[PDB]
Amino acid sequence: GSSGSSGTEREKFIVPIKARGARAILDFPDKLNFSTCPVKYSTQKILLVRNIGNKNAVFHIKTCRPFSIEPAIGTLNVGESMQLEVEFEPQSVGDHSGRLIVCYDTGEKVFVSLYGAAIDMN
Repeated sequence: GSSGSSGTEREKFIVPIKARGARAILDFPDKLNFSTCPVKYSTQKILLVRNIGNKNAVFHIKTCRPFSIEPAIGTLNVGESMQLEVEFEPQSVGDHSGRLIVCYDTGEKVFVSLYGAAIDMN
């Protein structure tokens, strides 16, 4: 009971009948698709983000190697964009997939699947 959850598929949350005031929201893709990259060598990519919310949004991403990005945290303002760098070096050859869990100041969470098929090309 206390500890032990069977497991349920994630469901896109939805706002109630009405919701006003002040809220922060960013623009993030469903997942990061990394084309055929080198296994040993490290891979990187740029992810643009434009503050869509109404007030200052504060997101804090957390990840670990081989998945690592920066700035792990930042503050975007409504009516502006930014660029986030994501570093990922698949030390092992094969298919690597993960998930970027973002943390908001208000108390929200995000899910962004990761990818980066590595090959022994070298």
